[PDB]
Amino acid sequence: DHSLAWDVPAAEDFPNAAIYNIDTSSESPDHYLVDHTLDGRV
Amino acid sequence: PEEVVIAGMSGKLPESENLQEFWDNLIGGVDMVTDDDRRWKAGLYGLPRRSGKLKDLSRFDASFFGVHPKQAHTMDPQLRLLLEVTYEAIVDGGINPDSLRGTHTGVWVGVSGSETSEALSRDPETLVGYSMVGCQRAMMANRLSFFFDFRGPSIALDTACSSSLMALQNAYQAIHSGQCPAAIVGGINVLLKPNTSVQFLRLGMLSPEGTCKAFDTAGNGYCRSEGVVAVLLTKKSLARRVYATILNAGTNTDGFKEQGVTFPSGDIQEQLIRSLYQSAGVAPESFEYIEAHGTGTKVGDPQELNGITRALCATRQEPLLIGSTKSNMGHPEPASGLAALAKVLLSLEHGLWAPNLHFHSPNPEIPALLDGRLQVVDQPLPVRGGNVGINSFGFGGSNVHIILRPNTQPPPAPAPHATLPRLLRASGRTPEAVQKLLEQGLRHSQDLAFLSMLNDIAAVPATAMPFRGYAVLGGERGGPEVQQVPAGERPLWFICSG
Amino acid sequence: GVHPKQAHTMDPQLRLLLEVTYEAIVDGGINPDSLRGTHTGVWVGVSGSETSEALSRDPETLVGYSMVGCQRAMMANRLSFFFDFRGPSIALDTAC
Repeated sequence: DHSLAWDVPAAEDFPNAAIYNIDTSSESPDHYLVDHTLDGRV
Repeated sequence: PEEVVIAGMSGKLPESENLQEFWDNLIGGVDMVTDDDRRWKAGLYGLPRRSGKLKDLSRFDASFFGVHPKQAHTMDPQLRLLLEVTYEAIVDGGINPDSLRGTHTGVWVGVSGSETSEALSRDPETLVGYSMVGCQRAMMANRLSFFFDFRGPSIALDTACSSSLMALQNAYQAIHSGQCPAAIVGGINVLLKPNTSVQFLRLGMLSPEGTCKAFDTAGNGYCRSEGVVAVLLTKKSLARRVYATILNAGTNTDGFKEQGVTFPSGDIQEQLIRSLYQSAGVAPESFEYIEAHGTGTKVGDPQELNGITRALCATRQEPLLIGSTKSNMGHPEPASGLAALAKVLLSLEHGLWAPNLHFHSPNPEIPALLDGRLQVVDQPLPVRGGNVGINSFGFGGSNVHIILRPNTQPPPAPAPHATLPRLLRASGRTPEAVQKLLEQGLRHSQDLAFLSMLNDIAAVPATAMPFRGYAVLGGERGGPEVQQVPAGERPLWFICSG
Repeated sequence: GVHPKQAHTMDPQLRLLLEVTYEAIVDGGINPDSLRGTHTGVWVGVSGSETSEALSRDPETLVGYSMVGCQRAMMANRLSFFFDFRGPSIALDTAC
């Protein structure tokens, strides 16, 4: 008898607030921030 | 020591609810590894787009197994399907489960994943304690023992990629040593958490094309696949149906390996195979088919195949047929052994070998395939005879191997009493069950053994199965009859006419 | 012989168990090299793999080494591998 349907864990039930990494290294796209210096400080 | 025989088998493998559909897919050359996105969005995290999956995981008859709705919703799908599969396995052997009640039957279950437990144990504020008794790994066997009332061992092994065959080996040893009269060996695997697939992909054990190409030049890896199987091992006296006889079972670990822990070895596997076939007293020339692991890995396949060549192909003239059930359905990690066992037993019963798939050109690093000593069964080949061997090897180095002697029992010679009409009685949870049982009885009305086994598994109380039916087979007339059984024992009276 | 990257991605149970197994062999007065290549078996009783849950919680950052170090079946397979045991390697999970 299979009239009823029971719970089955879903894909979103398991582990997988934007976070931005600011890096001035010459190899990074954000290298242009080095040129924004004020009072001898970036 | 007495004999150990396999009495019943049931399972829910990919794209197959029962084993009949599994065989129809195996012999029909239909790829059971679909590419839909039932489990999760296809291609998520770069995972392969193809995997083996079951048709439904939301079905479970709670009432028959005495599970309340709250408990059922928190029970692992593996356990829910395994209960039904175990019950089907017991009946498949023509054994009424009531007889096994109170005995020393032992349940050995091979499990490698417990993904459901994590899902249900993620919200401490609103989590129920029932999940511990429904999702805990040990409960995968203890629950079966509790329901079926087995007083024997209840273990949940964990060796990877070989757990089910290790459980079968342990059950064989338990029965062979006189500790248990029968055993229930099961293997369960369900794909629910994509992160495990990501782990396997990172290790490099998954094939980008998602196709396990066993023994093939372009063998990249293997595709994950889920499935549930269960086998009823029993001694000779109890068994009513005998698929095969376990001539010998063994196990051993690779040990130290310079390459690494996950690098398969061939010398150890050769030693295991040779030790088994020497202790059992079975010559290598008696083998006819070996069910290789056949995961399609560029390293494991040469090791396994050359080990087999050294162990068995030393001094035999005719070629040895080798096939892998993982090119047809995938690779249920903990249930690999039992899936191959089911395929072998079905092939033996139907008198034909299930063809492999995705085999075009042999691996150039395997001399036997080119030489012709080893022959991959890529076409339906009728069985000539001999013994069989199943080997499952995990990635931690746990090796197992079995030797099976098939059943050569021919149909009985016709007898005068066979023409008398015979009565078939069935019971079921719903009218459709009784209908199917009666239709099956009518289909094979001339097979006495099938009718006897059906009649021996129909004495289930009315509380558990409130529907019953009968069909006088072979008579001058009379179709099936079905009706619900009123509850409560009913007295039986006699009246002798004058 | 566990490299630093894999040591971080290994269950604490496995590491403590390796140490304790070596200590147990020596306490018996038997050199571990005497049992290498023999049929010594490893049985372990485990009822938890929380390290795997902790390590597989980031699909974009997890390393494959966690499976080979935190998998339940490796709690015995690792011991057999290091000590070179050719016998059974099982991970029983009957509770308590």
